[PDB]
Amino acid sequence: AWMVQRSLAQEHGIETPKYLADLFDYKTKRFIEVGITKGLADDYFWKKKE
Amino acid sequence: MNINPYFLFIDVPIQAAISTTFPYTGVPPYSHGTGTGYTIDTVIRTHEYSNKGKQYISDVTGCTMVDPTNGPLPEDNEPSAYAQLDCVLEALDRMDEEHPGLFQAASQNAMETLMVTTVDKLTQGRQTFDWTVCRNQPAATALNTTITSFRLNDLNGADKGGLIPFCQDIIDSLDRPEMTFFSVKNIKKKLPAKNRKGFLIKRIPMKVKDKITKVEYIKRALSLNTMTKDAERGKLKRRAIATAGIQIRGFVLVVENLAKNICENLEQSGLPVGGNEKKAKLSNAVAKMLSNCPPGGISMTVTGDNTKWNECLNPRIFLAMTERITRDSPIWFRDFCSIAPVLFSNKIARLGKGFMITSKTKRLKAQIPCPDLFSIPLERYNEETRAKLKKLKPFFNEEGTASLSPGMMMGMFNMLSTVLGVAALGIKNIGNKEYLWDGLQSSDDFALFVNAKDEETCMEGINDFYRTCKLLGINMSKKKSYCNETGMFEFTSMFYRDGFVSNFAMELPSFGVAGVNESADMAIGMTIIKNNMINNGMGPATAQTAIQLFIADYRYTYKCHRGDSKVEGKRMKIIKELWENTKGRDGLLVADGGPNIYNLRNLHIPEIVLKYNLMDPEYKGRLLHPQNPFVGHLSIKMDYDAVSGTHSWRTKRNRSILNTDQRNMILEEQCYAKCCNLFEACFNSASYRKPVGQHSMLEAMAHRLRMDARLDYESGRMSKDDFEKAMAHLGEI
Amino acid sequence: MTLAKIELLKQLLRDNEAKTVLKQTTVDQYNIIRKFNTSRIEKNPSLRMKWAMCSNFPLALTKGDMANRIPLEYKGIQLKTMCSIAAVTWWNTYGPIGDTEGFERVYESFFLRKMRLDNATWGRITFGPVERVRKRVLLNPLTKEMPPDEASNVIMEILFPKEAGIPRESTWIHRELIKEKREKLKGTMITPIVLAYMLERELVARRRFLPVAGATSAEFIEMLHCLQGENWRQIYHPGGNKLTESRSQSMIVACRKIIRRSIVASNPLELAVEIANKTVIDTEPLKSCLAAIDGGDVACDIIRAALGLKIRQRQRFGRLELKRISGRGFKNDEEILIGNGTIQKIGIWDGEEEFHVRCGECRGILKKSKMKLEKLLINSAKKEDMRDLIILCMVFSQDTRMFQGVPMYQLQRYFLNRSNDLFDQWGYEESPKASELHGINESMNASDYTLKGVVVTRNVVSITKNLSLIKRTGEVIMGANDVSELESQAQLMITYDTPKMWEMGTTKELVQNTYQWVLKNLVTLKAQFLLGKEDMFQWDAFEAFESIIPQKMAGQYSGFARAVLKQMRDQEVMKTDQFIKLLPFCFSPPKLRSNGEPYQFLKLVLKGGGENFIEVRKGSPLFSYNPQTEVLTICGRMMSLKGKIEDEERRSMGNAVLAGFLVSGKYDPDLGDFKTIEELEKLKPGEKANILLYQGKPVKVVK
Amino acid sequence: AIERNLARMSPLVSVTPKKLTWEDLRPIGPHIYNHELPEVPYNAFLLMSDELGLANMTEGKSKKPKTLAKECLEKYSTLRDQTDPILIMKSEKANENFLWKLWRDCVNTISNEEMSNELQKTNYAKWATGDGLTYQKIMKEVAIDDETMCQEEPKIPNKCRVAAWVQTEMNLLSTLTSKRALDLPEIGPDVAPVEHVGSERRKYFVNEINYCKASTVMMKYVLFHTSLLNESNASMGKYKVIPITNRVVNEKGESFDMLYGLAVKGQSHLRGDTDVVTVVTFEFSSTDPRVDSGKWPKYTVFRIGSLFVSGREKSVYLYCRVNGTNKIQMKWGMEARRCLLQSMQQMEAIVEQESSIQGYDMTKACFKGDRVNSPKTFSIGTQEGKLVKGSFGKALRVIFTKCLMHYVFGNAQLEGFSAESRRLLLLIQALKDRKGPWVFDLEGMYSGIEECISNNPWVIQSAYWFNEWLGFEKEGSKVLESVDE
RNA sequence: AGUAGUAACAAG
Repeated sequence: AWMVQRSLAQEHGIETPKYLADLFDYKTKRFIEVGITKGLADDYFWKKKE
Repeated sequence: MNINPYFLFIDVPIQAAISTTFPYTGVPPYSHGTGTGYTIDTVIRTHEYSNKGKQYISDVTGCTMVDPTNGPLPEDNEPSAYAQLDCVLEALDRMDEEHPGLFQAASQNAMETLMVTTVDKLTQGRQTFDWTVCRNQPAATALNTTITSFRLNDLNGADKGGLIPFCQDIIDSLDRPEMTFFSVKNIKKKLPAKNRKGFLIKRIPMKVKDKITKVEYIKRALSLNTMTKDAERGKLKRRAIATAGIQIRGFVLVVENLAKNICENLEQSGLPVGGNEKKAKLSNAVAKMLSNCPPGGISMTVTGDNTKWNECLNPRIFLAMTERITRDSPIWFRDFCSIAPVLFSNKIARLGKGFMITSKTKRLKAQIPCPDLFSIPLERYNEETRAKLKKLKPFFNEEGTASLSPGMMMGMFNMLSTVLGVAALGIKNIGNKEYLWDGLQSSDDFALFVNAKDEETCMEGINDFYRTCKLLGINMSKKKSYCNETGMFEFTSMFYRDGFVSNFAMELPSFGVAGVNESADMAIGMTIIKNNMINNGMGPATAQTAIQLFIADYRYTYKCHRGDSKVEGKRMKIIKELWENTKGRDGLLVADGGPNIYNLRNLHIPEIVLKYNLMDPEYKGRLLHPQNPFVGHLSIKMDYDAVSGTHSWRTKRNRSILNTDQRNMILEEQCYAKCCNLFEACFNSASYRKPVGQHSMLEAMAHRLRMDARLDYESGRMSKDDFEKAMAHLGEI
Repeated sequence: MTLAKIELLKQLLRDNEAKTVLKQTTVDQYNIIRKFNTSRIEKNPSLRMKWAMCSNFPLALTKGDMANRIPLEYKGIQLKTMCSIAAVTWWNTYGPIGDTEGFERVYESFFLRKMRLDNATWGRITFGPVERVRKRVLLNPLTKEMPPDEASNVIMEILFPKEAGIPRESTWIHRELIKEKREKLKGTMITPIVLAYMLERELVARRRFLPVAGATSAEFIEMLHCLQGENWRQIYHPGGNKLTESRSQSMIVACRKIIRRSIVASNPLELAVEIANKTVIDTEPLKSCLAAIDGGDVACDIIRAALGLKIRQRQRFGRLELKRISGRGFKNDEEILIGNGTIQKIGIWDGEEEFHVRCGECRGILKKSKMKLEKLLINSAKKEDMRDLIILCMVFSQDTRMFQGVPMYQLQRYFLNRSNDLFDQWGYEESPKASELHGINESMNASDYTLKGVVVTRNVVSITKNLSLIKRTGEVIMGANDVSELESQAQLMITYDTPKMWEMGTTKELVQNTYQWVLKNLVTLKAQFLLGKEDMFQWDAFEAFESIIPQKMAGQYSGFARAVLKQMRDQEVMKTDQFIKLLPFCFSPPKLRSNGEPYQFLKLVLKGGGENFIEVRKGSPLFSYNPQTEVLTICGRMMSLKGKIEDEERRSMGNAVLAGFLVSGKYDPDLGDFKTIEELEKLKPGEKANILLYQGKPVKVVK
Repeated sequence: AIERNLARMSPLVSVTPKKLTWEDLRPIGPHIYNHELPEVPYNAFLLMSDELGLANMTEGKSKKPKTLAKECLEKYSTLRDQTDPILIMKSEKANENFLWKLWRDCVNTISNEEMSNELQKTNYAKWATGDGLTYQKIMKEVAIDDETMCQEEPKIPNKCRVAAWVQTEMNLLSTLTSKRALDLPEIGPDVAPVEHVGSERRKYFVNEINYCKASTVMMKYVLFHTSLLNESNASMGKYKVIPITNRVVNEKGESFDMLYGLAVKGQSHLRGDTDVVTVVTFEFSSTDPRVDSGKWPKYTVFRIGSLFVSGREKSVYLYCRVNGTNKIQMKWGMEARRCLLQSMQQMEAIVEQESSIQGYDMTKACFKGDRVNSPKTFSIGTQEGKLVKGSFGKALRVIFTKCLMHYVFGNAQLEGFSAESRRLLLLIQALKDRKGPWVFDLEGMYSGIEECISNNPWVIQSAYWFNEWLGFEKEGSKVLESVDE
């Protein structure tokens, strides 16, 4: 998973994320992080932003 | 006028001229034939020292077990194995009192190391008794056969990565009713020969399969393969040494790592310190005892030596040592450290090849194996061997092995035994008498300092030390040990005389050609000369002569004499052409018949780097061709600095044995070689760094090569076809 | 390449044996199966090499494109079949001329060894004693030192950036070094595994114990074999640049070693100037080092003042660097219980002191007393600089809160990593409510509950004859006895451009050289002793010997030695071996008892360790005599006294042991035990006593 | 628990300390003086002091060994073409005709125009090689049923007495000659002053050893074992002749090529390290074996002619012997050059310590002497029961010879002797230094030493010399006991 | 025979 993350980031010409990413769109050239909360979405949203 | 070499000692003292008394230029004594006579001596003598204690038949293995621990005290100066538990524990309590957090801190360091330690850590212990094939193999080879064998009986602890689940499977494999495993078997194929009988047994080996019952497997796991020690220095008669299996190795590492952490902190320890750091530590330890000595009293040093070290020391005492040491640690780690002593306590000793019988009248010989050892009248064996086989009877097993509960044969517990030796040194006084002993310990060899008001009390202090050591299972050799006033002594072959004097003859065998290769041995040869100038007291004249004598031995070995010289040979015929072709002759290496530019100042610089500016451009290009076929598969005991040129080559594997065609052996070796090379092609860091992953080795490569294909297509390396062919090949896998 | 790997992977997987390996074997187990060798470990490689060279085809060739360039034979010489040793020589003579570009950048570390030797200038050789102290040292100089764990991650980022894994903080820290070596190591065609080795040898430190004498630095340790033996010295000046920190240590060691000599002689300031003028730290003089470097210690300021330069009142505590505003401190060896539960001898600093502080970027002012942080005014900066500044000042202050919450450099290294133990045990208080002043919490952020005695603000001599620096007011700031007595090893070479360089030497060097000077001039010294009364005792050579002896016992030994020698002078009982042994102790001004008699002694102790002492009655490690062969043993070295011993000296030793004592007869059991020093001193004149010279030779002696 | 156990343990368990004295140090190895035992025979691989090199003149550049041996024998044709010899001495189990037939086979095979040095596998060669003398490997089932087969009682080394020749070997090998044998290669140029001092020291140290007899003998072993190891691998099945060759240079610099004799290599399928290849050594010598008959029971000596040395014909004999060696002994022969380093380091250490005393390089002062200092003298040996002094250079040659004898007579007996006797040596040093040494079981030390004294000439002669040296120290000890008291 | 020395090799 780290080999995939580094190989993508190195090829496209971007900085590698510090955490382990969950997805990556090829057209956007942007890593994606998925989260499945129970209660409010915005509460879990801004916790990940920190 | 008759010359006398000993008369040198009139003018010069003996420690100053100690190098002369070490005949290391001579040939060391090699063992001939079988080692069964030497092994049986050790088995008899081990039981000889413990026979007064408890005897009982083991219900697990079905073997005669002797137990001298908490046995009757000795009433003579013979070697006693009769150690007393309470006396051992008091010496350890004394150590724990003087060294407070050390017992539990060493346990946690060993414990936390154990948790991080992987299974591949085992593959660096030289020879190991491979229980599958029942002969000694390398640590990596013996481990890999055990991992594959364990998978056949549903034991995939090795797959998890850590050393703990592998060691969990070892103790659980003892409970298994049957043990299926991969083994090797011969193929006795007949051929015509021109030698007496007129035939030839061409043995071909191959990977087969076997099954062993619960009890018979337990014996193999507890077994120690024995053999005679070749090239042993400073001794008349030869002796046997054992080599244990892969099972016990994991547990011994932890017990030794525990005792290592204790030893480092102990002020009177010889191990694990070595070289200059030892010489630093010991000279400090001596300096204290000289200035500790009272005014008018006497400090006396005993040049120590213990007899029958491994044979008297019992595993049951080493079990008690681990139980005391790991007090505050959890129950799982207490149980882990306890396993290694338990296996040694119930061990079995293999007895080598056997004995040869011959008829001089007929001129015929025959090896009798250990299973068929008593299948013959004992009168037909010789007078000395007859007495050994009679004493072996009670401990002898049906499958041609010997039970051996006491002793260690060749005990791996050096560190833990050094702690037990220091434990005796830690008492210092008994009965509040007018003396104070201390010393130095390095497994078997020791050195005891004894401060007191008069020398009559010093000897009584030495007598009290002698007697205290008997209670721990340590027997001081009255024959080999001796004593004198402090100022000079000997310890681990290092001779002291108001300071440690140099001994050049100890390192003299290292000065020759090492046996790796031309490029490496040159770098080694100069480094050995360079180190001995610093440490062993080699002067500049002798250092420069050692340079000269190395190049001579280097040239005669590798057959690479000076190009200008008229020495004929297979290599030399081409060297003479190269000497003519090359302009910058100083640029040529000694391996290509060039001149030796090395001197005292430039021993530390590699030859290729030294001569770089004097080389020709065509010569250096060929010498440093990046993809040359001589430089094989490299991967990052001493180390050296050398440039990887064409002279960095590899020797052939030793396969040509007594008409033994080993095609199938090498097929398995190539099968792993092919898989590992392709993994290194995919993952380039695998040569440098240790790869990690419990997942499949194919899965790592498959997912890697998919991303290689995708990024090559989008960036524009591969065409539209090559990507679709590449993606197709992965779809199958 | 990707297509070639996949095609080989497929064709490998077709084989059922290889398929069973790749599926079952884990990525952990790759390490095990790489080292799978079926044959045997070679127990005699030197033999088997010499054996293999005699046979035809010992070597092995790697199967490839270039391997087929070598023919099956060449001029009746069978090259390959595996191959012979002639195949290797054929390649270098008539092989493919490959690409060797970037070879100097890959093997950059090794070329730096060459230019250090090539550009070096070799000084004098001098034969004489050398005290080699076995200390831990760096074998080779590095590009940038790291641990093995951290270094491997930097090497990984350079060579194999796709296979690095989790990006560590070290990637961000050592980013300029990665970028540099990335650009250098690129065009080369040499294998990655070879590059990784060369990066490791210039990053991972090789530190080993070696016998050192006056040269600890790596550029010296790589030449250590040529620099010095047990019985000779070689002056060497390695080429290239040198670190300022490496000059700073040897500058401190230089000034300390000058002071220890000059204290003894009359007018210390005169010698201090005389020697410090002609000292050379490798190549530069001591003057230039003291002028250029803005650091040093107590000793450097004294020499700076002696030579006549500004005195940088500065103290470096590892990463912290202080400058003195006001106050003086004095050291006290006290035993403090550390919070973990251990007894440790640590030198506490007494009195109130005030320092101008600076730690990297961040700056501030310090105020402390005996074991307390009274105040700590600091400025705003980066988080790592402010955190280190507060921690290093707390450790430097030697507060009880620091100790009760777990020798000074060991506490530094502990609290640099594990700071959470300190900040909790320290405590907190209310912040200052001024306009410019502010407070901060544990995480280096602006807070109301600040640390106890920590404030963050927005705003930013003549020398005596006896070596003590006095202000114009009269108060003194440095002192002769205010220097450390730790005689550590110098990082760089220290040459004293003087005829008397030995005088700044080690204990055993001075002990050996002094007795050698006595033996050479034993004809004139022994002759003048029956003429000149107190003319010989005060000789130039014996000043250097007194600097070895501790100041407290120096006078007592002179009173003792002179009286023992005066027995041999006045009365007819002269010993030559004893005359040689005691004469160097007589230079110091003598210090007798209240009675008028001198202090009696068994052994005369010298500086540095328990080895260094002279025995008055017995022999010792430094000094002993053998009357059988007339061989005087000094520090291991043996000199002869033949031709310079009297015919009536055949004479008991007890006559020249104790001052005011002589041998009447021999051991008399009726008197009883052997009388100790205190018992012997307190006897009446004209009273008998039993004495043991050396275990075996008892004597009856009378006062 | 310790103190309770020690109190209740038997007092019989004790260290038994006894303070050592000179009277307690009894002469080691009493049996070596008993004339009822046979005197230790010569058992080295080649001859040493008794050697004779048929010196042929050359350009001073390397040639083939067969061509060299051919040209050496050509120049001394009377000895080459001898077919009617005189048998002077015979070994017990030797054969006169087979050894002589084999000697002629060597001389004729080497003299011929062909390239091959292979000897024909004759009845005389097969005996001296030991053809078919091994026992046949039968199955275990057959051997168990056979009642005649038994485990052999192992041979134990003989108990021999002091032979006078070992003293003579030590004397003659230590003596100087006009012949340099060493093949020391070049080194780099001297830049540093240390390298200038070292290279200046080598002129004194190396020439002292190089000109001596022991060094010429050392280089004979080295070059023979090198070529013998090569033939052993390269010609396993073939019986081959190998010449005992050595190159030599004199004081003026003209090169002589020495032929000490010829030697027959046997069949050498050497798999194991300890596996043996028989080597039959035919060597020239001026020594008459009848003068000291007890030296030569292993050898079969033929009188083959004479050569005019001085003003009269000296008899040239041919010492024939069946000998043997193994892969290890051959390898340690090739690394016999290190005998220089062991002796040269030991004596340079004294020069360095002496340089520390006087402040300058005391190399010349030790060897020759100078303005200030006398020459370094050592107690070299005895003469009619009194000490004799020798120069610095002699002591170096003595110690160099000592290190060569460690190789020539290197085995388990020398290892155990030198190791166990070293304990006793250090105790003598303590008595010399007046440290008052103690011992726990002195007969235990002697047991370990004296079991190793058997049939090794160097171990026996060392035991003789140890006891002689011990006597002279005991005489000097009477001075120290009368000091102070 | 011989090497060698507590048991082997002297081809398998």
